[PDB]
Amino acid sequence: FLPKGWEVRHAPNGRPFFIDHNTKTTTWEDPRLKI
Amino acid sequence: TAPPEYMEA
Repeated sequence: FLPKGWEVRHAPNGRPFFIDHNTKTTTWEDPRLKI
Repeated sequence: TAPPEYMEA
């Protein structure tokens, strides 16, 4: 469950980083917390 | 840590 447009990709960081393709942006914190 | 530069099309 994540903001419309954002992709969840699991990196070797043991971390899923959030990535929006329509605005070209990446986040470690869920973009719902930072809009 | 370490943010990735974004460009995914």
